[PDB]
Amino acid sequence: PALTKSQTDRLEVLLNPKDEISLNSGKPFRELESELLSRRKKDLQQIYAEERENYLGKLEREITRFFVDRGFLEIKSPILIPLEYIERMGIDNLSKQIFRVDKNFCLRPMLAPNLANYLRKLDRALPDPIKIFEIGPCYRKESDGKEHLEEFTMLNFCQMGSGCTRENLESIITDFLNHLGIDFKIVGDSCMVFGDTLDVMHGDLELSSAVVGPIPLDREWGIDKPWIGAGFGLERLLKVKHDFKNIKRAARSGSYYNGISTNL
Amino acid sequence: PALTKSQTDRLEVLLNPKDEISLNSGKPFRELESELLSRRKKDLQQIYAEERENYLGKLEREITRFFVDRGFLEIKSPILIPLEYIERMGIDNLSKQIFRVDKNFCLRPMLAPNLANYLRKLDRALPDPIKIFEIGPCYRKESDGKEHLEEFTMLNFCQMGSGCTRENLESIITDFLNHLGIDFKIVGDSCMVFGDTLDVMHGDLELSSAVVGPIPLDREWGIDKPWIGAGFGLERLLKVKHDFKNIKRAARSGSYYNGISTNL
Ligand SMILES: Nc1ncnc2c1ncn2[C@@H]1O[C@H](COP(=O)(O)OP(=O)(O)OP(=O)(O)O)[C@@H](O)[C@H]1O
Ligand SMILES: Nc1ncnc2c1ncn2[C@@H]1O[C@H](COP(=O)(O)OP(=O)(O)OP(=O)(O)O)[C@@H](O)[C@H]1O
Ligand SMILES: Nc1ccc(COC(=O)NCCCC[C@H](N)C(=O)O)cn1
Ligand SMILES: Nc1ccc(COC(=O)NCCCC[C@H](N)C(=O)O)cn1
Ligand SMILES: [K+]
Ligand SMILES: [K+]
Ligand SMILES: [K+]
Ligand SMILES: [K+]
Ligand SMILES: [K+]
Ligand SMILES: [K+]
Ligand SMILES: [Mg+2]
Ligand SMILES: [Mg+2]
Ligand SMILES: [Mg+2]
Ligand SMILES: [Mg+2]
Ligand SMILES: [Mg+2]
Ligand SMILES: [Mg+2]
Repeated sequence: PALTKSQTDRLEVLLNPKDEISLNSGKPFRELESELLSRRKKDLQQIYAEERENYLGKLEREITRFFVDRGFLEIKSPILIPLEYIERMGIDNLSKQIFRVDKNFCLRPMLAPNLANYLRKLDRALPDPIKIFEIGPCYRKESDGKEHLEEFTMLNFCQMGSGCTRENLESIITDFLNHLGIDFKIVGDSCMVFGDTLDVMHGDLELSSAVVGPIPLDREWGIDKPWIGAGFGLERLLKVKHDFKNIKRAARSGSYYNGISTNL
Repeated sequence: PALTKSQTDRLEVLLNPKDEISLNSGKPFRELESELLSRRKKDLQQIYAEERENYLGKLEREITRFFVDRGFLEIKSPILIPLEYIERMGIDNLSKQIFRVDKNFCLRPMLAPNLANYLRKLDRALPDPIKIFEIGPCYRKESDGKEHLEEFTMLNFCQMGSGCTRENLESIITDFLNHLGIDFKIVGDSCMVFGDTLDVMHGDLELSSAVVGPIPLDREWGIDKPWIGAGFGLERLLKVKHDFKNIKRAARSGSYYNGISTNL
């Protein structure tokens, strides 16, 4: 017998990349569902008995240790930010992707504006070079795709002062992704906010956009020294590490725990 | 000479609890400001040279290790949640404290609704008892006070099944606060959502509200077993640990780093 779209969708929810199960071999839906339910219950029971850490939380902690140990200050800045930061970043009325809150606020779509404010302020107190990073939630309205979430998690690290060359930026990216065990290439791209970017690609998947300053936008943020920085999506890193078909498996969710369906 | 309100406000920004400086001793504002600026620059330089971890991030990691090691599963759930969860939690049209997003969403004011969904779903797969926790941002519109932030960080841990007694709840709270070195007492209180609470107090400062289920609200969330849980504000824990006068010192902010003014 043949499987309906609803039946295939249910089996796909329960299927994991490590499995080797053909959904349309002729085995009835009831037995495919029962087999996958048993595998997923066993997987969740093993996590509960032996590990207990959330993939997104554990990755944030691993990344934090990497950057702290390399001399970058750990930042935790507001998620709810002034709407004025949007226009000030050069997001001309992308601007359609912004989640507005009340009338003067929004959910941050990126970490860069708050990190620019920290670079400017810390430059008055700390020795050259200034090295900082932040990991946390960012928000964009997106067309539902396999690589986009509306609520995702960004890492942005950046440096201002000496050492702010393309070669040093590439070297940090290389050390970071070598630490995570992720192969990549660098390709040029461009964006409306920062201009030319160095995009870090794993196949066709964009892991990061990186920027070598100065850029004209600097003046609007009081930045007046060379700088480099890069933004990475943590859910995309997890998608690569675990071979997930859809980025939803990696997201903050009530529907998946460490890539395992919670509808069991 | 006498200090103006603006001058006193500036010195208070730069003052830290460890300092022993009288603002109205007769010393001129210029010298008090210069002394405090030097102390704060030295403090920030020491953090940058030797530690580099953000207080809120470090506390979240310490708390995460405590609960993971005691058998609780680490959850990371959505911050942007359906507005329908508000009415379903019994927040009758407090409801005025909700940050609305678009027309059907809001910023979560607490972690409990997402954790209730996880308890229900995990009970179908995991052995008794189910023990989970989450740490992350929550949002409430508040009257500007010394103990309230509009963007704050909650820990909520909870357990469902066996062991869900008042004595076990108090024992977990005691072990947790003993681990952090924070003295407390338990006092009864009540709230409109959960009914009677056990409030964990440090002096007059409410560190937590805790609940022993079942409660009538359970039916609306599909919860049908005994449960216990408690919610704690991380910024309030930091305020106690570091003797901050105002909770702003502990918050996500561009204005303070580990309680040190960034306006230097
Ligand atoms: N909606 C999203 N969901 C998940 N990750 C995202 C999303 N948007 C951006 N990212 C991640 O954040 C990084 C930096 O943000 P950036 O502004 O460069 O994204 P982007 O160029 O718009 O990405 P894309 O072209 O895939 O939409 C991206 O390289 C990606 O890893
Ligand atoms: N606006 C806020 N800013 C900082 N922490 C908060 C805030 N609201 C709640 N908390 C923290 O979260 C815990 C659990 O939330 P709960 O709903 O019990 O707060 P609450 O009873 O409204 O607190 P309060 O009476 O001080 O307003 C509180 O005990 C407190 O530690
Ligand atoms: N003027 C300044 C100065 C310094 C910074 C520090 O921030 C950075 O390192 N940016 C790096 C690119 C991240 C990609 C981004 N998420 C985007 O939407 O393309 C910001 N602005
Ligand atoms: N029906 C159910 C069942 C289980 C849970 C799990 O969540 C909890 O442990 N709550 C503990 C109290 C936290 C205080 C809260 N921030 C407030 O606003 O008073 C929730 N609901
Ligand atoms: K598979
Ligand atoms: K998606
Ligand atoms: K999400
Ligand atoms: K003082
Ligand atoms: K406040
Ligand atoms: K804040
Ligand atoms: Mg995009
Ligand atoms: Mg792109
Ligand atoms: Mg990009
Ligand atoms: Mg309150
Ligand atoms: Mg209260
Ligand atoms: Mg309370």
